[PDB]
Amino acid sequence: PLSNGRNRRTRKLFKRPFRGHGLSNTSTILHTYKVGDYVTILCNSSIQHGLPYKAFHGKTGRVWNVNPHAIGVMVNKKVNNRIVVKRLHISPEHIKPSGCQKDFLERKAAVAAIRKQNIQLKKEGKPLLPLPAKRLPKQPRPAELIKGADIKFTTVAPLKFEELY
Amino acid sequence: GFLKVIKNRAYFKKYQTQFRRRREGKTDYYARRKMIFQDKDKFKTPKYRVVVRITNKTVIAQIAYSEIIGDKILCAAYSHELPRYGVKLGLTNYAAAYCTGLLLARRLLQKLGMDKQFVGVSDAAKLGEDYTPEEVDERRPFKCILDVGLARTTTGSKVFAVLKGMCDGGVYVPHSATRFAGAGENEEALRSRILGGHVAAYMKYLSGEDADLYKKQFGRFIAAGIAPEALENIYIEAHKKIRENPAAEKKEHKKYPTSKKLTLEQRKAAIQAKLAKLAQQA
Amino acid sequence: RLVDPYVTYGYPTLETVQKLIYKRGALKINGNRMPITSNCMIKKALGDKDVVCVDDLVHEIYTVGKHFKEVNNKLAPFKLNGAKIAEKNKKIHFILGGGFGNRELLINKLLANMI
Amino acid sequence: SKDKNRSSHNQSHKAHRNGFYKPKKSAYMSTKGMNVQVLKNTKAQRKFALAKKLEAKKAA
RNA sequence: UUCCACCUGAAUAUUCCCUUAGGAAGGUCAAAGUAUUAAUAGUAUUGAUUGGUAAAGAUAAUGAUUAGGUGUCAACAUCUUGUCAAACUAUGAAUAAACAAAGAAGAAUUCUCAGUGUUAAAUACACUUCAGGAAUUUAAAUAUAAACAUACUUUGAAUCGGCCAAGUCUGGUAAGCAGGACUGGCGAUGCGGGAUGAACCGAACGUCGAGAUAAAGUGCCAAAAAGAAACAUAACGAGUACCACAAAAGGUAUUCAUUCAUAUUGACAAUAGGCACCUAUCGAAUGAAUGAGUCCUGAAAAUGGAUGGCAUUAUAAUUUCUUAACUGAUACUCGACCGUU
RNA sequence: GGCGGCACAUCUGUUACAAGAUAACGCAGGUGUCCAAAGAUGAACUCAAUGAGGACAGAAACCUCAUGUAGAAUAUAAGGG
RNA sequence: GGGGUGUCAGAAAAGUUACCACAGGGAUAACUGGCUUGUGGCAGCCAAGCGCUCAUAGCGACGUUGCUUUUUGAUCCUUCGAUGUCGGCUCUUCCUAUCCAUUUCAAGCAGAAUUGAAAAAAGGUAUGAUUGUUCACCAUUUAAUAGGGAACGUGAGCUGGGU
RNA sequence: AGGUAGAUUACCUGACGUUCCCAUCUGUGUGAACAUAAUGGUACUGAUCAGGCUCUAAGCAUCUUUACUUCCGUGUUCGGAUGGGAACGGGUGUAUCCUACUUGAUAUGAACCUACC
Repeated sequence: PLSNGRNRRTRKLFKRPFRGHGLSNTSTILHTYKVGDYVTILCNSSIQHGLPYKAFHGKTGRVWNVNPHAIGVMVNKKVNNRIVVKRLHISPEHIKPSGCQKDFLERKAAVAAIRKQNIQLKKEGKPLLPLPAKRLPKQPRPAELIKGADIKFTTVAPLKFEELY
Repeated sequence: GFLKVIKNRAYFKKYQTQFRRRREGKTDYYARRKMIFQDKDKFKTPKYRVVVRITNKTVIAQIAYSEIIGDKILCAAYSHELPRYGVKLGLTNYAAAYCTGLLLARRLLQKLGMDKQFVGVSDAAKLGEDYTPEEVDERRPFKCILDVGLARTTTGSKVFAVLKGMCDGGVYVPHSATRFAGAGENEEALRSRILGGHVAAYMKYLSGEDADLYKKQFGRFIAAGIAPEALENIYIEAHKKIRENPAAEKKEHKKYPTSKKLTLEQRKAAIQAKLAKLAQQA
Repeated sequence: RLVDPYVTYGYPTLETVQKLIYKRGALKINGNRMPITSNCMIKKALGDKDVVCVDDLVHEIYTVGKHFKEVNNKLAPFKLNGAKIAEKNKKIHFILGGGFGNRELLINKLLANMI
Repeated sequence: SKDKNRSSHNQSHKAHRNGFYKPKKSAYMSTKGMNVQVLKNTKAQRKFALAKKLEAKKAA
């Protein structure tokens, strides 16, 4: 049975990382957040003012508004049988640049590079390059040959039981 | 014996080193992040600082805005280039600091091309009174921020002579006129110190008392032929000759090796020689 | 693997694929589970997917062609008969002598008694 | 006459019958409590474009 | 608390109450009425994350604790050693949680481009239907499933005494005791099996015909089996899980295996001669320890009785097999008819 | 049931199961206050402890140097900073 | 904004009824029954010792494993539109963890008297002072005057001494 | 090569010693005035007589520490699932996921803007 305090059960959640006490980075306050970016709420206990609620720790959200000292973050919250939109204003000391779309962002660059070449080839007459192939799960491996000149054999059999004492 | 040394390996496992520059005693990170923090709704708009550092010989003044990759210097004005403007000796006074501060203000405005509409004050009669740049037509003055570093801000600290020169140079630096060489007495007390009044009165006092004391304190001043009375006018020309040409100035550098590292071959060989001799002694 | 206790699966032979489609095959047309009775009924359902005959339906399934997903989704799940599932019981893996799990190529023997 | 105090039994099953109602797209596009200057810029431009468009409609 | 058939079909969370045998908001549910619909997911994969549980550690931080060295009785240092923590922790899983995998309406590029504001001024930058406008290219960007899909709107019924299982936990000596996390069930549920049983196993039901099946069984009750090898059985011993009981310990009882010693021209027991020792006959296994199965003792309660009963005993018990053997549900397949959509 | 206690409004760690929620008259404790400074800001300094020294002075008084990651202090209970 | 409801979403509130009454309840106590067996009873394993010598004739510490429901506990599953709630008297039957008689083995068993153990539950196991007492403690007698169950056997069988 | 400002915040720390200063940095001289305190020790200001003595920076060492790599070890633990085995207690097999401590090898920084040599 717990109490209904605001920061209950934060002996390990709100503890600082091992050898990670003191001041934070400088890039934390220098990072430029823009509306539409993806951020991660990470309550920094070293800054007790404006500390977000413990339920949003680790949640990924979208920046919806930028204010002179605080960054607006919009995350999804789960309620009895529905989902509601939570709008928060969080100082940069508690948010972090999310890397959720890191894989997606490089695929857009790969396609945009190919598409930029297809406008350098069609008008000049050269055949146009195709778009990169789509991602697929690990497919069944095909048949192949294994050379018998650089191969070696090791037999496998159950091991005789040897005591550890 | 009874030692109880707190330096064991158990001490370093839990040990956490501070920031590198704070560990060096060069950067105050508690006040740095206050002077770096640009408003979030100003996306990558630079925030400018006046890094004023005074060494034992040279007064360094820079205009730097912070970035994640590092700190980028917009313009720097040292005091060792004052000999190019007539000031041969006394590069770390309340007077040379003013010239170093004024030189950066004129040098930057020239680089930005806004030196014709922002001119500040020039006459020596107005050197002692406060002046803050204002709006010209509808263009606001260039705005900076004072960075004194780890220097105590006294009532006559030289870091406010650099600030005073910049304001008279045409650059807006927010401040209050209660820490210049005045803040007491009157404007002429500040103006005279801007013109090396305290240095000029020192020799005419030191010479009155003793001669070896006067030679020890001002040895190179005597040799160079600088009379005590010429200090006041030798800085007016420096202020004059700075405003008409602050545009900086233009071989192969000479290097000196220091120790060089040791490769794993030499590192391992030395132990083998030490190990081999250990049996020769034993 | 997650649903292993409730399924048995393996790799089918071409003869197994043919008999399943010919005898127990059906299609979803207009939301109706109609059994395969003509190639015109197959041409209408899968005309745009380049499948007009039942042997084209079989070939796409066996070789896992480019349009497998669209072709496979049209086929309704075959309703098989009852057969001796296991040696011990269907409460253990086929490796232990049970009924569920991956039978590899031995699923054809079970399918033969079930089609 | 003591009773059982609380149980979560059959509560996730109840919640997934009519499942988690996601918010509509209109919920993410609200602009209440935004930046004051940003709001002023948007209103200033929307009034400029509206007046120009309504003037052309008036002429014809 | 009064007629029939058909269709859909629950609850024991959360908030408040002079509230605890009861009420209102809310959840599950039903019926009506809609929308071409930025309005699909109790799933898997790839990518970047969050956590501090299981584990692990023990002069790695906080505590607990067994000793042994070295240095200046003890002491204090320092190096080792044995064992620990729900209110200790460096490290840290498996399962999970929340994102992305192209909706100002399916992309991209080029040209042109305005209003505010940031700004030292901006041609940078911010917002403005990726302000706006015109051309060119274009349906591409993991898997799977989904149009009687998806999104709902309104009105409202009943209900918030619950109980059970567990490769789970806390209090307790323990309880068919008390209380919790996740799931599946009974309640609301019949059918085949466990003899009988609310929860166990199979599988959920319109009326039937025929067929393969499920759990599980094949000496008789009772539908259905034949063969193979073994440790059991001289005893109310063994015999269908949940399940309706048995322990520590002992045995020169029995089967198998490992290790060691003696086994030859001669090991043990026996006989005869000078209890140990040596001689001859006797001629093939002998002795010792340990482990794993089975058996016996350990094993005493009240009406007469319960592998279900009869009964079995190189089984008709037990453990494992072989044979394209068999038996069997209202579940599955095919066909016929009745109703809903 | 009574008597006892408040699990009746409430906070900390643990039970509690590495998202959220979360039981017992489960465990160890806590609240109905205190503060014109113990609020705000600026500046300077670094704490506990140990070693070596100095008259009384000793195991504990004050002074100096060195080591000193907070082992101190932060009104309070505990946990965080 | 303040004056407050501490039962803290906030009535204005002392007891006793054995003279008691009503609507209800096994949602809930007092008696049996059922799960458990801490507690009570009984039984084992080991061997530090006692037993003048001698761990095991007879006991067995420190540890440890079970059985019973004849005590008391723990729970609240059945009964609240009622299962007559202690003891005694009468009577039958059942268990053995046996008190006697019968048959046996062992002793630190010369005899006698005894002590430990096995088969065996077909037979027997008393009279009174005090107490409602179960229990207890006495005085006798006896081969012995054993321990318990049957809704804590037995109230349309009795008594009404207790409650 | 050095100095200012930094970002990563121990590959950057700590201990024992070592190498230059040619520029720069530092230590170094002084106390009249701004200003400073019990002390010109700090901070402040004025200066250049000497010095690489400490700083600072570069390197050494079977150096503690720290960061990567194999091994530990598919070991501990774990999700799913029996009419699987055991009187309990606890512990298989199957299809899966897989830490930690420890030991061994390597490294002891990389990198941005401005001025001057």
